[PDB]
Amino acid sequence: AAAAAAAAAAAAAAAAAAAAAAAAAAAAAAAAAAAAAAAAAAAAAAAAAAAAAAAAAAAAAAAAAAAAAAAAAAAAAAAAAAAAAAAAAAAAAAAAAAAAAAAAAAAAAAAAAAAAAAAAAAAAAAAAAAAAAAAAAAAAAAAAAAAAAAAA
Repeated sequence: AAAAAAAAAAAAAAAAAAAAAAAAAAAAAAAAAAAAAAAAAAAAAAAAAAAAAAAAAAAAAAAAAAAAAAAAAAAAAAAAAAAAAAAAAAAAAAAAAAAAAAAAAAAAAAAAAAAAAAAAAAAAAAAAAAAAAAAAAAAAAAAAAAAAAAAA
């Protein structure tokens, strides 16, 4: 077994009607790739930042990273410059109510925040294709990146 997953004390909901989600892997290519030995740890977390890093139109852009330590592959969310941009790591993991549904939170400007959840599931020595998604309470930056991550 490898490392962390859904964690601790938060706030919840159970429903369908919601915002959309700007979504990363649109059609039939999802990221487990096993040769470089990282699947939903590194790039998934990483590139997700970019969306936020795009989210606020770049002003304070200095990128801090944070969090892993080198024994296998992981990295972390650390904020943009001088924003509230502190991004993925959160205590609150606002979790959809009925049980197995838990979506962690990529936080936002000095504000409320968005959330990013695995669409299928798989874990450590792991199985499914994962394709990732980020729930949508946020805005868009300048249409370009909105068109690389695919909306929905």
